[PDB]
Amino acid sequence: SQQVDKIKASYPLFLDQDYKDMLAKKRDGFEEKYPQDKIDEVFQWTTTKEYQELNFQREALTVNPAKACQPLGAVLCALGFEKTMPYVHGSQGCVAYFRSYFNRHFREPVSCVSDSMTEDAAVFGGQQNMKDGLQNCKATYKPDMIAVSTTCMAEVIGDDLNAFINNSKKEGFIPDEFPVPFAHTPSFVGSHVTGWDNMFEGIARYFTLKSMDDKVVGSNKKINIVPGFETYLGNFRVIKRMLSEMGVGYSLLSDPEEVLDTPADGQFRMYAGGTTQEEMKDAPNALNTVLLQPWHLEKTKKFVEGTWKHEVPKLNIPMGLDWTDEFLMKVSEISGQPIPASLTKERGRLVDMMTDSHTWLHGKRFALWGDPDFVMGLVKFLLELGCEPVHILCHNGNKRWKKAVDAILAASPYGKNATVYIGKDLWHLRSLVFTDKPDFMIGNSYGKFIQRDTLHKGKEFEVPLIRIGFPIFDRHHLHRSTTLGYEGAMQILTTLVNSILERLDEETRGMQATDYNHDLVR
Amino acid sequence: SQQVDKIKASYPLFLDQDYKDMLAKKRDGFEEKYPQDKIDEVFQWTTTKEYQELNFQREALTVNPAKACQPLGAVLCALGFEKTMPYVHGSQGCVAYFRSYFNRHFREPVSCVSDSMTEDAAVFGGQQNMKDGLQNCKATYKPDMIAVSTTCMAEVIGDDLNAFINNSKKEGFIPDEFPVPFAHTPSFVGSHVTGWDNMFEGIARYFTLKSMDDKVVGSNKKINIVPGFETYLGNFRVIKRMLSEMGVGYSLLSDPEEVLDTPADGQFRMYAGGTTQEEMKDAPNALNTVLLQPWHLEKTKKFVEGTWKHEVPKLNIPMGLDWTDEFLMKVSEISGQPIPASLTKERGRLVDMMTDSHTWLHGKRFALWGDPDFVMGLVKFLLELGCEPVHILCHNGNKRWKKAVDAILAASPYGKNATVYIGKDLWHLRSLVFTDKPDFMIGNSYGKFIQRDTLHKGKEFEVPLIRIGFPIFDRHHLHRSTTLGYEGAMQILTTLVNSILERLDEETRGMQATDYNHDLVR
Amino acid sequence: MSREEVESLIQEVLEVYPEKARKDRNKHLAVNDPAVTQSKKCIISNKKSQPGLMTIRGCAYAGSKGVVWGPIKDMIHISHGPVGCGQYSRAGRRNYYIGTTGVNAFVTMNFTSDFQEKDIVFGGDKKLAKLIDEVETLFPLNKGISVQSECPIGLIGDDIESVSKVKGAELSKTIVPVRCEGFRGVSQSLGHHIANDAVRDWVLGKRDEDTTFASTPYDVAIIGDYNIGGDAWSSRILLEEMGLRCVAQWSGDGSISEIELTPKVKLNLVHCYRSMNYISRHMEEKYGIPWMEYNFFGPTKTIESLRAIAAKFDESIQKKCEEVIAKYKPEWEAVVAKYRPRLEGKRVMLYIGGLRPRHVIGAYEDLGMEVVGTGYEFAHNDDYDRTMKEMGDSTLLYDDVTGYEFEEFVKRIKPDLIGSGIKEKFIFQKMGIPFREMHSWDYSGPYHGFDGFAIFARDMDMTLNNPCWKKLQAPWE
Amino acid sequence: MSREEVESLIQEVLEVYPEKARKDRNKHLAVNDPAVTQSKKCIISNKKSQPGLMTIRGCAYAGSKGVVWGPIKDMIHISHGPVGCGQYSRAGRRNYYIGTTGVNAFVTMNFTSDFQEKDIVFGGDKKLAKLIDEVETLFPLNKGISVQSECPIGLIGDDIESVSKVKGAELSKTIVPVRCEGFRGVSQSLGHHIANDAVRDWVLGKRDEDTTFASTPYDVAIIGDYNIGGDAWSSRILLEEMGLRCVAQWSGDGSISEIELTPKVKLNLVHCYRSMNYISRHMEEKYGIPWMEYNFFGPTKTIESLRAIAAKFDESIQKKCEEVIAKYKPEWEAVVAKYRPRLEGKRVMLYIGGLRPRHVIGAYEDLGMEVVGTGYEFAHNDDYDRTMKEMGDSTLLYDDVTGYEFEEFVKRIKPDLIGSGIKEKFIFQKMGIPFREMHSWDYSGPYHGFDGFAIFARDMDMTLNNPCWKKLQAPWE
Ligand code: ICS
Ligand code: CLF
Ligand code: CLF
Ligand SMILES: [Fe+3]
Ligand SMILES: [Fe+3]
Repeated sequence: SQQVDKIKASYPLFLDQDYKDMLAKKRDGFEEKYPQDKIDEVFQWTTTKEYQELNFQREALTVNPAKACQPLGAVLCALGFEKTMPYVHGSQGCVAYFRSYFNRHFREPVSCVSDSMTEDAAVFGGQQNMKDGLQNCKATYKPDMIAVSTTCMAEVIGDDLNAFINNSKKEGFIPDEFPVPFAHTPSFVGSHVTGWDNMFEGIARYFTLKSMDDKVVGSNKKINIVPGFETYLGNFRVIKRMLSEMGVGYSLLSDPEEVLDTPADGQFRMYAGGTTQEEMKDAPNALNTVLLQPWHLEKTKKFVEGTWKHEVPKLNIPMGLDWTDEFLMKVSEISGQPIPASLTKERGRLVDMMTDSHTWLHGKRFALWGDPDFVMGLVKFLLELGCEPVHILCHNGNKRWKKAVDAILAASPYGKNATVYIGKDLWHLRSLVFTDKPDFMIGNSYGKFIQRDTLHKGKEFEVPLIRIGFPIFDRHHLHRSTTLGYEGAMQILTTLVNSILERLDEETRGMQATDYNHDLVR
Repeated sequence: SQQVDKIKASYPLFLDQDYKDMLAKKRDGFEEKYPQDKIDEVFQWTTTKEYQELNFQREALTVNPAKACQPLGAVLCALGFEKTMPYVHGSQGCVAYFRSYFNRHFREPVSCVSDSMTEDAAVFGGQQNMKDGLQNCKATYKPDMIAVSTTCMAEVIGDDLNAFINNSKKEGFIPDEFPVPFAHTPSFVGSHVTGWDNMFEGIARYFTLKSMDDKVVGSNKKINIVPGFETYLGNFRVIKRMLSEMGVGYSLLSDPEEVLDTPADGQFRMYAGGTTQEEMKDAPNALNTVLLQPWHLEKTKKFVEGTWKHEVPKLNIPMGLDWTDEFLMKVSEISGQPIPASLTKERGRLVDMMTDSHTWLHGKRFALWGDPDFVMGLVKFLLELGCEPVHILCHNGNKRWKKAVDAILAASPYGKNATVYIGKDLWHLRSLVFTDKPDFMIGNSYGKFIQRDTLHKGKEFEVPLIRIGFPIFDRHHLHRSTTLGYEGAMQILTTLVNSILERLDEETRGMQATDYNHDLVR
Repeated sequence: MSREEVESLIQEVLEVYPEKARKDRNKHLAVNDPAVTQSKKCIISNKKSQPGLMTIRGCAYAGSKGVVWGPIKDMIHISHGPVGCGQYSRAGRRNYYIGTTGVNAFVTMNFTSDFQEKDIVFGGDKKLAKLIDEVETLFPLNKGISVQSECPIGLIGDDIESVSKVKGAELSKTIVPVRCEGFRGVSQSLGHHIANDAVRDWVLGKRDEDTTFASTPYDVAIIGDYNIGGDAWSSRILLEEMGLRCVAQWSGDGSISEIELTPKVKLNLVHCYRSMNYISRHMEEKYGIPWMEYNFFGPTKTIESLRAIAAKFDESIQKKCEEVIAKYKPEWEAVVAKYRPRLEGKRVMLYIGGLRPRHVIGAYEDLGMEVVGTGYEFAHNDDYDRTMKEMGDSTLLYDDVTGYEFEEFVKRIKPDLIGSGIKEKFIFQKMGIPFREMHSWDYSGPYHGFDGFAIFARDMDMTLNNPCWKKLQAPWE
Repeated sequence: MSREEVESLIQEVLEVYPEKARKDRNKHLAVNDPAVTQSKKCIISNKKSQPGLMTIRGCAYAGSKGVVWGPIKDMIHISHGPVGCGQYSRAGRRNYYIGTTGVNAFVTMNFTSDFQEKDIVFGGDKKLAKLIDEVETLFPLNKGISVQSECPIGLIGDDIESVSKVKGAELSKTIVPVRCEGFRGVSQSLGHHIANDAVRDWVLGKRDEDTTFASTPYDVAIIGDYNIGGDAWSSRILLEEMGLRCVAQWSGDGSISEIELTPKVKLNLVHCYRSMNYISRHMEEKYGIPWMEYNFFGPTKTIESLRAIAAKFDESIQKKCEEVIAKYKPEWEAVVAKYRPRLEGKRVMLYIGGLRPRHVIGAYEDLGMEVVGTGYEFAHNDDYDRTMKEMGDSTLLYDDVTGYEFEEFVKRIKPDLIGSGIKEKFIFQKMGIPFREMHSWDYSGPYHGFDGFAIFARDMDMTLNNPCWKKLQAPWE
């Protein structure tokens, strides 16, 4: 039933007595459900050290992974180029998923096509798909460039992207001059960030490999910036802002910030802004190339150094105070531009915030996850804040990265009770936050289900989630935030300290029980 | 007791069994406390309509006010001028309070002096205090200007500020040409915003009344902006940003954004930035003067119109979509500058966010309080979002303002269940949130105690607080936020929709009970 | 807008396509004539999508794992292959259930074999067996396992059928192999079929010769309701207030025991014909259980359905049918009185999957609204046969519409409201056209039944008449 | 920092002032000589603040309402006057209590008469009487009311004494008039005095004829502990573990009935001498109750205090004293072992109110730290007498320090840590000097007793050694 002036959606409708009774009858009548006491018993067991040890002996089973697949990253990279259509050669199921996954995080349109390879192409290949696909895409969506990746079907059957694209041009399906950079993006190798790197190196190749003869390092007086797989609009913005403030010439290679933030003004814009083909053609003429996320830009790095002859500086992602400082100092060195007064002041304002908030942050324990560069920056900043990054999980991390993070931990007293995990998933992490409970998790939306599980053990075991990462599906507009630079550090500090004070207010809100500490001033 | 590796502060120390038993013994042995059943009974009664009726008959008693006193506003206004020291003629207890009040909200130094009038000066007046005070202040803190207000002692005894200040100059305590603008700021009249208006008019007078003969309206090609009492740094910033983006010459009159945000770089800066004396001197040569918070700038308005001959535009505070549009269009008209593409796109991005979030915002019911202009802007934007601002409280509001707000309500179906209250306090508001329960409160930190009271009735009766206003003492760095313009609307929308979604996640986190609706995607 | 104008809209839009695509797409666009009883004579469907045109369709894995099998709550479903598919489809569909997630229910979890190169080169069957053992250890209360094949599995010649048989016998566990690889078929649709066949071959027969269940003459199964936002619960409650006993729900909030018991029922009540007609036809042929189609969208269709269903039983059921109908009358009437005036005459375009593009038309019409355009991602001609009588004359129909097509149709037709999916939503919002998600119900619902109609009405109104839509043009143009 | 250097620091800083101001401030600044036992001979105190110099001092209302009376939990305290004072002092001091706020306890609420012009012109006495009736209607469980006068009340010739007597007799209720107007005196200090006098005159005598209280040889009252962050609870627990019975706490978490029972105790234990020596002397004179000063900051002082208090009683209490001291020895020793090595040799400057500037020195020393500078806002010469022996030789002493002075002192002395109030905190943080709040305990505490030392130690460490302090200078400067 409904009262027409107070209509109930699923929650709390199904809490009405008649739905409750109905649901009880279904259970008892037809579900052959395990008794509740047995359910409680198994649940408590999954919270144990014993269960954790079995959980960590898994070899074949992954549960609640914290990574996606290559072509996802290839798509996001391609979206950052002017009037460019990402095109995934292979099966169409994939593209519906890529688009939806990004739609949900950005609450924006996400344009991407497939050439709809079916079981027939599985035995004669997808060459015809590529011919008609490229022609159809170009004519229907009028892109100035089509950036081609692959789904795992196309990888397994072995379709030769280069030859198929060359033949499409040869047989007149698209003009010879029409740019169609490509990359093989096998989902069974690495992760979404690997896809990004592969796609980016492929585009750089396409526009520079055969034209190096007339290039001269430094001749355009600019610095190239490669952002990597990046899902916060504020991160593209903060980089350009700081470089502009410095008077530094730069070229941001792969820049989706416009096409992922079009105005609702009565028209749909399929494409907006983005890196130009010219910028890619001319990138070898830069003074140098800075990688914002070096731990998933390895292929790109080899090409930039091997072919462009740039001497890519050894720089961490610019997160936190020390690493933003180093980034700016390196840019200053390369460009001959002093760090302006404005950035120096912003820096001091961040430091001021750290001094204001340090007493609530001190000693706070966190479990966290994400992509390797993001995770290491978050770890770094946490130490800068006097927090303990106790459970550090990077599903797509590697041995070399883990060593690096481990050294950053060792260099601080706050890293003493921290462990870095690679190859582990959120079901591993779930055990850790039960057996060695932190104060909070910093992670993506999948973390909410871990918070749920912890509260079921008890309120005093609940570990609240603080949403920073990708994907964030269950809050609105966090994708507008910033995690890089001083601006990003300020945003993270503010979200951390306030999540702490929120939870304290919750724990002290009980009248005549815990409200002696329900302070007006904190 | 304490375990040295896990030290407990007041919460949760005092929950230890030995403290609990001690507190029980204290209560039983010596406090002569009402039985719990009687406390529970009175509590329930305080939540009733019957109690609400008694509460609304109060004439003499005020309980938990939502305003402060004049000189507080005078101080904040003075702080907005270059190397200016706020100086409150009267008793010193007042200044300790003004300083701390702002310290806690801004987490910044707040510099202000008193001339420490005592019992003796209460019966021969504070002339000697002014002489020595002015001299001591100038010499010790080397300001370029001293801006004088009053505490209620000085007002009740009738000290004549103009005479006292003139006698101080005449007898050589400070140079004749040292600027000492003044304003009487009786605390038993209006509130803190009235203090702001008074101080501002006082300063404008000081620098212009006597040199009006050589002024020509429009000659300097700028627009003056007066911000009023403003405690979000983002609000000064966004105004300046938008006008700079429009290429509009402007003078922001009273600009504390710098001295309320100095860098922690190893030195204390007592003064920073601020509106210059030359800026105030030249102000009558502006094309016009725009009042950002007209409803507490009435006195300023008369002086600007009457003496400067500016025809102050009829503009609401630039909050929300329509009023920001209007602000921008009027500025465009006054200045000759078209609204640039940058602001148009920003406007479009706010509209996009409104479309993205409307389904969770729709019909949400709010109780809210604050200063008149801030409150009416919040009300207007809530209607634009399809929310219902059901309990609208402005302790320091007036009849004319209330009518204005009622007309705003009548112009939207979403204002149909809303009521505006003036002269009422947070104890009145507390009754309304029990008797006619909204979904959330939007208000300052005092509201936390209303959330506490509501929870005590029951979790299903809890009304969560969303912190927007002044003061905010129990969270860190929210004073950096923005509430004006498209930027401010974006922030507000984001905090509202996410507060809604946080609360839904809480209510649906119960395993097997309510978690059927604990969606990953919202 | 007339039939002349729609046929020419179609022609103009098609003018951008290259020769081959133009000729294809032309066959998948039509103007309705409710005369036509053989849709075959005016539109074609269930064909391959043209490359590069941005179809909105998914794959057979979406159809099997995301749609049919995923909702079964007390089984563990393995996304077998690389990490993508399982992660993009993790908890995106709101197939609601009651359970203790991670302990006795697993619906929102993502279990996966996370294929690496060594698995592609040497096969994943050994990994799968090991994965099964690890599942049994860490999730002891699971009541069966399904293996949902992603693209690589068949391509590389793995044999999940054999792994399932072998491990099933070793552990005395129901392990269902599903060859739902996304390269198969042309859309989600073949995934349903494949998944229906899997249920039949590996689960449905389990209690064929088992008589312990105490049956009644009033036993029914709800077939093809995935309980989106609780849709099946708000359907179930009505059937049971009518005196029926709902033995099974396929598969929203469904249990493996419910599935196994379904062959004991007296009547299969089919909501989603597209996804589960296959198994329904099977149960009729093998157990002699008849099945009928019904519709619980809006009061008109719900009332009609309760009546049709009751007629299959006896006078005591037909009597309670009228008692339920009388009970809810004032409720849905107050909903109509409140919201119809706010929606009357408004025009809607729909694009959804294989059922709702026709099935919701009645509910829109109970609020005075007009569906001036509809279409399906993956429907077959028997769906279009059912559609052309539900749609008005000279309305626009589109099969496997392209992103280009849908945008251009909307620009010309200018509907007051569009109901479609997540990949469409943000496009139309920018164009200033109110948009409701008609897969996910935009995180609202249920929409099924009398109780769902209230939410449905509230939702269409809140969005269609929202203040935000008058604000898209800056007053300085 | 030698004695000669400190003296030069003082003269140099004074160089900025006009003649009159320098002559005054020179009398309020001194270099410690712990030999000197008549503080009078080295420093002046408890005089007016010089105008315009940015004293840190509060007013008499702060001392009466904010400090002494406000904490009493089951009374309602009226800030009588304009809206400012009651609002700035609302919930700013962490005088903790147990109660149901708004029902039986009222500490963090702001009740005010919100004087308007008509009250200034015509007097507020009728408003007060009306206000009292409204209070009694809406807050029936209050057990008494205090009327805390703001600046205008006396200046306009109101008679709150008469309103209180009349209304008190009418309602049979304790109504306490307090003439604590902020123009009175020079600081918070006269506020304490006025406040003690009002307790004596209007509350403390109420049970003089009452013999129903069941007294014991071990009854004590805690006098002058306002339970900041729970300080009084973590003191109380020790006294009762020692076998004493704590009849009253003045006034943290204090009740009116406890105040009324205090004349029945055997011994008044005075922590804050400055704020409550007045009532303690009166109680000795009138009821023959002895009073003694104590100190529960840090293990050394707390052990010495327990022992001196126990010695006033019998052998059974002195035995329990030693059992308490043995119980907590390992706990505070573990705190010292962990934290002293992190803090040893560190130099602290303090500036606080009337007690803590001397009382906390022993706790700092128990962590190997050195207090190189201290001062008070509003202490009297008997406080400075107690201070000169606690402070090391050649240390700096400052009475009613000016903002300029404090800043210049710190710049030259460069302490590792500064402990002062909210108005000071953000200044010194910008200078890169670790700061701890020593009124509010920086939202932490308790600091009293053994349990308090552990928190104090944690706190001085977390702040002094925080990583943020090495990051203030950008690497390119
Ligand atoms: S199963 Fe089918 S696409 Fe019948 S694949 Fe799809 S939860 Fe749609 S129109 Mo998403 S044939 Fe169900 C459907 Fe309809 S996932 Fe849901 S909304 S009624
Ligand atoms: S059509 Fe369908 S969704 Fe596509 S793969 Fe095939 S079953 Fe799966 Fe998962 S891992 Fe990524 S998304 Fe693909 S490329 Fe390999
Ligand atoms: S020294 Fe002390 S705090 Fe000052 S007034 Fe006097 S008792 Fe009070 Fe409240 S209202 Fe405002 S702050 Fe003053 S000016 Fe009138
Ligand atoms: Fe959007
Ligand atoms: Fe600060």
